[PDB]
Amino acid sequence: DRRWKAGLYGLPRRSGKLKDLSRFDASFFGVHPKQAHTMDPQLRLLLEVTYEAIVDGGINPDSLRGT
Amino acid sequence: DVPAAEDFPNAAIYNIDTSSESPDHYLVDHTLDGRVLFPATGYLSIVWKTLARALGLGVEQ
Repeated sequence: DRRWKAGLYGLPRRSGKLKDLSRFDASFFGVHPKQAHTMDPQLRLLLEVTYEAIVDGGINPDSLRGT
Repeated sequence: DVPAAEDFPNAAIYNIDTSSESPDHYLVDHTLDGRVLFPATGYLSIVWKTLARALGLGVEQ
């Protein structure tokens, strides 16, 4: 029941859910703490996921800057 | 129908309609003195449904 109580409104009791949504390395991405709380969890996770994707290819993201 | 300004954010309210198509059409049968009245047990059902919604269960549950 991480997102909402199971069986609510007759909904199915099973669904796939990320392990944690309340994590973000704001200081790295130049986001002030106040804006971090009001930021969409999707974007908070997607910034980190995109950075991981870029480096996963062996490409330092600085090389792509300005392109 | 188009949304209004009050549909968006900013207790339970029930509309009693005795019209034919309305689901509460049966209420027109409960007439005393020739003037229709909302049944004494009609309020009980409304409050029961409100409590059921507040808890998150159906009335039968």
